[PDB]
Amino acid sequence: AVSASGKWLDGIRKWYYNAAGFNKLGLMRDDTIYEDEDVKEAIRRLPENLYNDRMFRIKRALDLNLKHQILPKEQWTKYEEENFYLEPYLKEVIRERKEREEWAKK
Amino acid sequence: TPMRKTNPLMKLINHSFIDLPTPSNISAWWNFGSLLGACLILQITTGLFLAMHYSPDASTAFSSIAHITRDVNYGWIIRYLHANGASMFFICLFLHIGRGLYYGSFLYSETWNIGIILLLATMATAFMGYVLPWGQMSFWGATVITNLLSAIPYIGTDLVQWIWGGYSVDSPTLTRFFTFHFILPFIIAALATLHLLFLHETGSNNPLGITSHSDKITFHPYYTIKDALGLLLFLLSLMTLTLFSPDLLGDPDNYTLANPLNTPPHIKPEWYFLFAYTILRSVPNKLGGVLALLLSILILAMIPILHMSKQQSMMFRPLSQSLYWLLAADLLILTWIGGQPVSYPFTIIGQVASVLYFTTILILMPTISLIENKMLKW
Amino acid sequence: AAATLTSKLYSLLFRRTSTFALTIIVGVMFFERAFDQGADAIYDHINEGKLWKHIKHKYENK
Amino acid sequence: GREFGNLTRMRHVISYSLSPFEQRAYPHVFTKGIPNVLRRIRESFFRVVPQFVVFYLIYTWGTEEFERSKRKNPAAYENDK
Amino acid sequence: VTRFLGPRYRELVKNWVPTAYTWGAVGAVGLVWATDWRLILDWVPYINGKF
Amino acid sequence: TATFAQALQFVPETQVSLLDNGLRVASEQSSQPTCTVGVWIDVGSRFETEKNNGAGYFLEHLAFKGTKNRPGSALEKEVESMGAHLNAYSTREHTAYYIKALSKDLPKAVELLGDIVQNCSLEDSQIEKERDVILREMQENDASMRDVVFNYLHATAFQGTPLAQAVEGPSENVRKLSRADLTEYLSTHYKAPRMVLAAAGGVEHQQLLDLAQKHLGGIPWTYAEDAVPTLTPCRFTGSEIRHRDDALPFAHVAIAVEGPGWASPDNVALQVANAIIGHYDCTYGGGVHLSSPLASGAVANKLCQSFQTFSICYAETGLLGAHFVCDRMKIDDMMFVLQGQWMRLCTSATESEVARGKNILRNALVSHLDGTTPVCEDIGRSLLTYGRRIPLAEWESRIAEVDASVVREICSKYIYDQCPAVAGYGPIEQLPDYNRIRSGMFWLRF
Ligand SMILES: CCCCCCCCCCCCCCCCC[C@@H](O)O[C@H](CO[C@H](O)CCCCCCCCCCCCCCC)COP(=O)(O)OCC[N+](C)(C)C
Ligand code: HEM
Ligand code: HEM
Repeated sequence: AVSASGKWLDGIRKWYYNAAGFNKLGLMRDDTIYEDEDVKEAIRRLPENLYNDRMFRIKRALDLNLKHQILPKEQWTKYEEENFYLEPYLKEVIRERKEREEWAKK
Repeated sequence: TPMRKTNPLMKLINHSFIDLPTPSNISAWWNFGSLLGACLILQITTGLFLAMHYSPDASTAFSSIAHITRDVNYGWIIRYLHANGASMFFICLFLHIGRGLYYGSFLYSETWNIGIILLLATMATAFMGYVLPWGQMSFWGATVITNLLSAIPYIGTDLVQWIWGGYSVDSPTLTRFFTFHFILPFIIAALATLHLLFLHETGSNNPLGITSHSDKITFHPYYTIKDALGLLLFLLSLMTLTLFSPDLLGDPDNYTLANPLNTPPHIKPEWYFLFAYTILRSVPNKLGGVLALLLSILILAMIPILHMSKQQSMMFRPLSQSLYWLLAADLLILTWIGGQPVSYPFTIIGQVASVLYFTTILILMPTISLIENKMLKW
Repeated sequence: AAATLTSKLYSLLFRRTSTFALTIIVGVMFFERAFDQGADAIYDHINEGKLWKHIKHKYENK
Repeated sequence: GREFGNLTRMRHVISYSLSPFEQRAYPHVFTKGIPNVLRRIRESFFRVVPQFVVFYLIYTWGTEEFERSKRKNPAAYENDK
Repeated sequence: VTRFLGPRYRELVKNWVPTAYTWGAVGAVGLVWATDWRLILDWVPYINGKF
Repeated sequence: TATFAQALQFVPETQVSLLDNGLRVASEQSSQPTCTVGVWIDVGSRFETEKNNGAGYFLEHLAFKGTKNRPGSALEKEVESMGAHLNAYSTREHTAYYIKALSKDLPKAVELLGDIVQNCSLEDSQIEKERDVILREMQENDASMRDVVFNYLHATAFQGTPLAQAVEGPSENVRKLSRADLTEYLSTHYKAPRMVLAAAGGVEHQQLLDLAQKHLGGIPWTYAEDAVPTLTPCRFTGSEIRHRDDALPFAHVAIAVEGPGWASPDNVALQVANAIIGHYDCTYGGGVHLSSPLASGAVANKLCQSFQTFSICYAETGLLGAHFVCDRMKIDDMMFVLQGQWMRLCTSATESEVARGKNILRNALVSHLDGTTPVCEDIGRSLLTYGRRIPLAEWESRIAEVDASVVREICSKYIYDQCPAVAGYGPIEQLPDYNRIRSGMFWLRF
């Protein structure tokens, strides 16, 4: 609930965001998430163009990892640049699982 | 219609080797796994030619090895390739487990558990095999390790004498250890087949941690020569350890005959066990030291349960990476402490190192994982 | 119309496999002792005056 | 059921390549290779080394402390008398 | 882990209780016989071929 | 407004008059112009010997093609003139005839029954026509599934039992039946007190009673030579029939265990269990993991194409069980699910599922009884075995009594560790051999 200290939180989140290396590979935040079955169904529900963008950026990341190189500095993902595309879908899936479970315990 | 697809043996080789998809971006660390697969063969073949002269009687076990190192032609190279070979085996083993702990490979829980059981098997094998030469450290190590079994509260000594085959360590114990040492590695091989069996229906993990289905590639063209180079470097480091400095990973005193009467000073077990041994040195209680010992290796099974991060690899999560290298440094600390006589400086550092070794991976790692979760806004 | 003993026996012990394994184990418990002492008694009976445990009388209990 | 035809769906990601014989085994090593290895090591440093340095510190301190107590023990007999 | 507790799970565990004690009896008596445990076997009325 | 306790009571009680000849008149008042009137004779396929297996079904075909009082074409002309929809059927246990017309037309129908049952001319040309008609009908219904598979299920379950043979009778037999055999069947079966007149709907009772006496009062209640055909107890068997024929698109398996007779309490709880196992079809959008757990198994990796859980019941004996269509490759898997469901009710029966089953069962028993025909058939079929009509309030009183422990107790009593009867019309090969099924009837964990 902090104010300016919350801006400080934005600062440390930005620094930690640059501490994570996926920006070096062009990845969006959501590409990095571990793909358990909930995430699997979450990816299944993605719109085709977005799913294509995801698969291609994943290939670009793996390909850069092949030759142990790095994406050029101009092309790095920026902290404000990201679109958190997978969140609504994954939240729908997880909420559905929690609903099925809460029904299942009764 | 290739013949690989027709004949069943060529089918299975077409699966396990020639054609199975792998992530393209696999690095040098995964190679260690295959290296272990290689090491076992060496440890068999080489060892197979030591069994042809070794006599497992207590009265002649030492002189027979003198017969191998001296009288037998080219016996000493087999001796040293074998002994150093076990050390390289555990080095590749530790690096392998560290690789599996670092990149979040433990999520393949069944493969993980088979790896743990196979680990305990290799440990028992190395122990009984180290008992075989029948030197000072060999005999004494056996007495010290065996007594731990005596720790168990009710069954204890009856069970311990059941291992000894007598009141005290002697020839029958040596013969028994020769048999189990002979038999265990092949069981380790069958487990390894199970290990690869569970492994391949999901596929090998990649360093990024993201699924690599978009960039799968056949194993034969690339990783066979990559593993050829890794095996070549392995033989390089092994032959350099054997032909230039055979002894330094070993311990003098083994070249002396075992004395049931006399007792050697430093009494240090061979290096790969040392850290575990420190834990025995750390807890004053007997049974408590035994349970802490069993927890020291079992603890690996609890790791998947303790996982909290929504990612696999540490590489995108630097804080946990720092905890990881703290853990490695701590293992170096214990490994060094195992080589030292009890004294004020050592006992305090050993206890702190052990407690830190348990607390860093039962407490700090999940919590900083949660912190890494909150920092990334999900 | 009298009930067979198996009609109640099955209704009690055999109806659940856990009780089935249990009664099997107790059955082994008694059968081991009974059958062992029986076979021992028989083998002791065929060759009287041969076994040394019966020859102990020349020197036992002072 | 995870043969290459059975794998993930993916769409218009065109890829280019060359024959190994058409290209030398060690392109641009001096100009691009070494600096790459350097940025890699520079990323690795602070995340790896210092904790090992802490190991060196605890090591030297423990050795100096054991060696100190051991040889000052007769010196402890000296201040004793 | 929290999900496992619940109104029907209590019912289920209660349904499997008799089976649980029964197999527990199976493991206990089976262990006592496999080991020739002397302590309880001294107490049993007929199984006393042990001296 | 809406409530159970009153709404159960608004349903009228059914009067049951007794004629001197023993015929059982019955009725249920309502305020609608339409009413159905029928005679549910107790006679069924169970009674025939192999000598005359086809008699009841064949007479079911020519009960009203002709009659001694009026020409048959004139009769059908009359019923068609009334707008009435006369209809008939013959089950293994219960023959039945009924009419479907306005209350204004009520008397005219009643006497017609008093014709159709009491006297019907059996011209040899008509019977000779019905011969080839039935012989080709035999070629007709074979193409259909389901009924064939249940017929194998009965032939399996009973074998030497009189209940075992099909209502249609063997094709070899039907061409051999004589008119004399039919008059024999008629003289020896269709009579009071087996007969039960019933007329739920707009029918006022007293009119039904007078009309019953006037025409149905003439039926004899005395067997000739005192040759009473007493009903006999029926043995059950655990055998199986396994017809194959691999060219068919689907295997069509049906499995069944021995069940309680028509007049025992246990059936009620069993019905609830059947509500739990749940009937299903893949045409529904309600599938996927939703609906019945057996349906949730039917559609996940995609198993059962369509299935239903049934509890056929006769006097003394019955058949609990299940029935499913299947693809060739999945025939085993659907079994593994099915039996598991049984086992789940044989042990771990949670209360909420039992509650859902009770609600489904109540909804079923109420939904069945809408309309005039279902309640006439209800009064008839209920009077033929139970006596009474066993009122719906008593039904909910007996359903509310059901509890999960009762469910698991009775299901253990009839399902657990019992020998299954199996009828599988093919293609079949992956269907488990009978020992695998019999061993599939019990867990080693419990
Ligand atoms: C070197 C070669 C070694 C092998 C030697 C072979 C020797 C030949 C004999 C082996 C085979 C004989 C066959 C024995 C009968 C078959 C067993 C099977 O039929 O039992 C079934 C079930 O198997 C067992 O009966 C289940 C109970 C298991 C009891 C376990 C007792 C403790 C064993 C502990 C051993 C653990 C290993 C420890 C080693 C250290 C019963 O089937 P079924 O009757 O139709 O259904 C159950 C009916 N209910 C409802 C009444 C229960
Ligand atoms: C993973 C598998 C194995 C490992 C890690 C291993 C390890 C060892 C070790 C550490 C020693 C002690 C030698 C010394 O310190 O001087 C040893 C000795 C011995 N090994 Fe192995 N071993 C393995 C498998 C085998 C196999 C398959 C054989 C088959 C014959 C074998 C036969 C022997 C013999 C006979 C000795 C004692 C002879 C001597 O030391 O001169 N070992 N082994
Ligand atoms: C002699 C000992 C061992 C042998 C021969 C062996 C064999 C193999 C082989 C051939 C692979 C293929 C992938 C690779 O090489 O990286 C592999 C992977 C793997 N191993 Fe081992 N292994 C051994 C010990 C262990 C141990 C002790 C563990 C864990 C404590 C373990 C856990 C794993 C895991 C989790 C993988 C999956 C790799 C991935 O996900 O990418 N193994 N093993």
